[PDB]
Formats: sequence, C-alpha cells, structure tokens
Amino acid sequence: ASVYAWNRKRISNCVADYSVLYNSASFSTFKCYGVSPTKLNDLCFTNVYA
Amino acid sequence: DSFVIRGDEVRQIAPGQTGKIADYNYKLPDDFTGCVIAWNSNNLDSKVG
Amino acid sequence: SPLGKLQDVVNQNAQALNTLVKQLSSNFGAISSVLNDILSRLDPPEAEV
Repeated sequence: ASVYAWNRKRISNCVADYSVLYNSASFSTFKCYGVSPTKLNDLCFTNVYA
Repeated sequence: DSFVIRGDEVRQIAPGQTGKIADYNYKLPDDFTGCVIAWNSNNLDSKVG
Repeated sequence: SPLGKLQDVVNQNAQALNTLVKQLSSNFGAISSVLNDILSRLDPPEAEV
C-alpha cells in the first residue's frame, strides 16, 4: 500500500518464527525498539500489528 | 585482523552487531577497544565469473 | 491514646519500609521496573543501559 493509506494487519492466535526472518537477512534495515531481534521467539505477545 | 567482506556486511563486523558474517565467521566482542578499518577493493578482488 | 508515642514509632518505621517496597515498582526511566522482563527482552548491552 501507499504510505498515506498504509495497510494494517492484525496477526494473532499463532506461532511466529521471528528468528527465520532475521536469519534470512534480505532486509537492509531491521531495527527493534524495546526488544532485540534475537530472543523474540522466547517472548509472547498479546497482539501483533503488521 | 585481515579479511575481505561484502560491502553490506561491513556494518555487521562491529561490536554488538548481529549478522550472518558476524555469527558464523568473525565475531567482535563488545568490551574490546580498537579501530575497525575498511576500504573498497572492487578493482583487484572482483573479477569476471 | 496513652501508647500513641510507641504507635507513632511503629507507624513511621512501617511507612518507611512500605515506601521502600513501593519504590521497586517505579519505572526509573527504564522500559520496565521488573529486572527479568528487561533481561528476557534485551541482549546484555541493551539490557545493561
């Protein structure tokens, strides 16, 4: 989507492999605030917004 | 410490930086005090094929 | 009413101890008052800050 009309997706009730995304390393920028890219798997999240 | 890396991986070779080249090849400890020096070597290193 | 001075000493000590216990909850600028939440969510340098 365009930046002004940015798309929001709620992702819930599932198991997410954040580590595989970080391992892929196809992304120029992977900045995490209040959290680290590693140890994301250990953490549980009430809801995820993409 | 002598090695050649891809220009994108230069950021990974730093203390407290996680990347594929940092994780499986060269790891820099956060504590050590040192100078990291990188310069472009496109002319000699790169070759056809 | 007679034992009020003794009660006042007990109340002052209890209030000071309660304040110390309550102080633990305070964020103190950090992401979370709990020490382990910080350890679980961040790597040691980031956690260290």
